[PDB]
Amino acid sequence: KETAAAKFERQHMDSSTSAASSSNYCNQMMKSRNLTKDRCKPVNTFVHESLADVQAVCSQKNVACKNGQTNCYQSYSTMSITDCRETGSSKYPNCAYKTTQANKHIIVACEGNPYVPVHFDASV
Repeated sequence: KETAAAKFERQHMDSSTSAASSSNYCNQMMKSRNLTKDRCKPVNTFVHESLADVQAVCSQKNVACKNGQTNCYQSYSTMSITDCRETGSSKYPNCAYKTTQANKHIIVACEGNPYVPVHFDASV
């Protein structure tokens, strides 16, 4: 029922803040966006740019995806992101995350008609 595009929006878009809210940000967002349901998702990135800006990346620099597919695109501009990485002390269901804020180029996989982000591949 949830499209691939909607799932990318749920897992990776947070336009509501310019940067990471706090040291707390990942613990809160990873649960609220339902990334801690069946396991602790080990690593996840949120993008603090408009949806339009992130969708636009599908028309930007074509690059190889990490899995070898060709449908990945790197932003020409840096973007505000937050990396969430599970701690070594993290035990499901109390999933614990290190929140790291950065400004980096993002790489997304795009699919569909219309052609939209469906997977967050990397930042660089």
